[PDB]
Amino acid sequence: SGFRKMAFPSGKVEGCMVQVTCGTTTLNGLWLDDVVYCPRHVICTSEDMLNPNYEDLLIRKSNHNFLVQAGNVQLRVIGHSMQNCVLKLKVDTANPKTPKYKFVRIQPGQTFSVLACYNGSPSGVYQCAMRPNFTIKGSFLNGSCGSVGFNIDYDCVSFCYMHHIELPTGVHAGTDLEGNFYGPFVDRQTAQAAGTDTTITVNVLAWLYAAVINGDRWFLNRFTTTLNDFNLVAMKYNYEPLTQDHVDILGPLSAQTGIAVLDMCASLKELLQNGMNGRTILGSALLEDEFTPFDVVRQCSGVTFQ
Amino acid sequence: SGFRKMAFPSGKVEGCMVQVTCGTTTLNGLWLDDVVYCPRHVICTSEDMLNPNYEDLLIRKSNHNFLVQAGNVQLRVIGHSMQNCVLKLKVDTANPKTPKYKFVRIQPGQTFSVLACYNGSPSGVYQCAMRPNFTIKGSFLNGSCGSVGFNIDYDCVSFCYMHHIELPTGVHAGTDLEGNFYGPFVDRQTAQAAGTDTTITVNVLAWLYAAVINGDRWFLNRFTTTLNDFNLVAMKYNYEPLTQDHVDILGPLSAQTGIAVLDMCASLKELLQNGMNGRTILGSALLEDEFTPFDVVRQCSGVTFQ
Ligand SMILES: *C(=N)[C@H](C[C@@H]1CCNC1=O)NC(=O)[C@@H]1Cc2ccccc2CN1C(=O)[C@@H](NC(=O)C(F)(F)F)C(C)(C)C
Ligand SMILES: *C(=N)[C@H](C[C@@H]1CCNC1=O)NC(=O)[C@@H]1Cc2ccccc2CN1C(=O)[C@@H](NC(=O)C(F)(F)F)C(C)(C)C
Ligand code: NA
Ligand code: NA
Ligand code: NA
Ligand code: NA
Repeated sequence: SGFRKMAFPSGKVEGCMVQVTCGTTTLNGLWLDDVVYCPRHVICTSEDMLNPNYEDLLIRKSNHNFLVQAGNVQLRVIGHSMQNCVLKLKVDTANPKTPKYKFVRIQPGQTFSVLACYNGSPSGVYQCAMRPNFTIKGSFLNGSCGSVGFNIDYDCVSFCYMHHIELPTGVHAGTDLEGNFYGPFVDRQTAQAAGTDTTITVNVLAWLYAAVINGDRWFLNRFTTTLNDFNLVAMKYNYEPLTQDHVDILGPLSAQTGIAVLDMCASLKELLQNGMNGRTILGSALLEDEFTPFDVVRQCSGVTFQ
Repeated sequence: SGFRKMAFPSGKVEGCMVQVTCGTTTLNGLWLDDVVYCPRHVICTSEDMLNPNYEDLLIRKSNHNFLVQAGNVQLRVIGHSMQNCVLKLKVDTANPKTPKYKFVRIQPGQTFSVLACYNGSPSGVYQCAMRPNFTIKGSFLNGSCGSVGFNIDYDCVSFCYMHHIELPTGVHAGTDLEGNFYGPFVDRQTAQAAGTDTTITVNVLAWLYAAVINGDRWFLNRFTTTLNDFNLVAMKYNYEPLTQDHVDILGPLSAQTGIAVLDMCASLKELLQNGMNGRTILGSALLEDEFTPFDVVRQCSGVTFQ
């Protein structure tokens, strides 16, 4: 029993973290085989932040302008290239702790674990979702850039996020591991801001199912609803529309609990219209939307990783 | 910016986890140097659960009754002993990934990271507090016993919890790594239950300070209060009494924010009397009490571990 915001075990990623320095700027890199991945803004100077031309800044650098440290050991940079907003530093040594891994670009509403790091050293691990507005509500301080987000599947670390910037509302923006930003954000100093966000409906539904699995039914009702009629209410409360694909993904949880998806939608509708009335669900007084259907199955079934 | 329920990086503990089997019962063990620590109830049979005599059950076992597997590798048990409610299995091989470590018995109100494990394999990591009633609100399924809770300090893993039992309210009980239960719980099938719990006041105060550090002051007021008068209100809302020791521990956070501890207590009083009025603090509609003062400093300052 119990339901927690659960991160993946971080060890396979801890062994990949390094420190990268260029000029006066130090941040984190990811060391996989003989390449070190990091945000290209490490090559920026505080003077050319408004409109840096990165191709122009990088052609002026040599391999020896980059200091890469793994633990106490310096790694010698023997090659470098830019791919979108990430720099790839080829180093003389292949990481002996390189796990089986993939690079993945996730969709909004998907969750991942973040290993917050400073000066190449892990600080902590927590679970986040990619919001519909392509920000994440992380916890990141100066020096955290290059920290990565990831999922694990059996043996395989799927890296999906590298941290680059904090927006004025204090939420966070970054790239996939190929250096493409999520959302419309850029790695320059501009007036950019998080767009209006919405609640991830399919995830709230997954979490209502977790609550039932964990022996709590108080919020259920006898009604049902149509997808169309539910989406009319969703829209009204700033919830993402629920698609038939979402309904199908919620199938296994519907089946394990005996509650049809559209019946759970009716319960959610009533919760949005009436509130919780000072009651809680899985210890929360708010409707939680940073658990996916897969996250619920994983933690209510005890899937492990090898 | 940001504030998350942040666990310690789990890698140093992942490398210590093994699987222990005795009879038909399999659960997790902790492998440090040449000893494997696990719950002694692994030696129980489903018949003798109400009132097992463990000394009597254990004298009937031999080393070869215990199967210990690390990864794919079997470790041969060459000695065994019982220490309170944990079994110590001496094995032929010293764990080469043994970190620097300590065993610590924590006080209620302290937090730790839990590495949930099944069949010797880590499943996930999350943050918990030892409640005043000496339970933890974990997330644990069949097979999770032997999973450990820990803190990390620089290089040093301080193990503080090993999981043994789930109580009828779905909260969890276990031991320090020397096998002494927290609270009055026992490893037998009896009518035991969680006592009434209280809210960890010094932690709610720490988290109000985190919220201020992160740029939110809406809940502050101009008033102050006396410790005595605050504790009268605490008692009324089922909060733990605040001691002068708690006040002193909150010193660094008071100093960084410029809000005297007793002034923050006045704010907390008003929040208890008036509620939040549909507002949130650090994303929560409830007063959070599973961050310690040290947890707040750690995550608002970015301490790392080596
Ligand atoms: C990386 N170490 C750091 C992570 C930040 C610092 C505070 N919390 C975080 O998550 N990233 C930055 O400081 C980036 C780097 C950068 C590259 C190009 C142009 C400008 C910058 C400055 N950075 C910012 O995150 C700044 N925010 C923005 O520029 C904007 F809001 F996105 F527009 C700022 C946090 C104000 C320094
Ligand atoms: C360990 N693998 C398991 C962890 C449990 C299972 C479900 N969630 C958990 O956290 N521990 C047990 O099953 C223990 C073992 C045990 C030892 C001695 C006597 C009885 C037991 C049965 N266990 C329980 O946790 C049971 N609860 C209680 O006995 C009591 F509530 F504490 F009294 C029960 C969960 C009902 C199996
Ligand atoms: Na630079
Ligand atoms: Na319903
Ligand atoms: Na047994
Ligand atoms: Na005050």
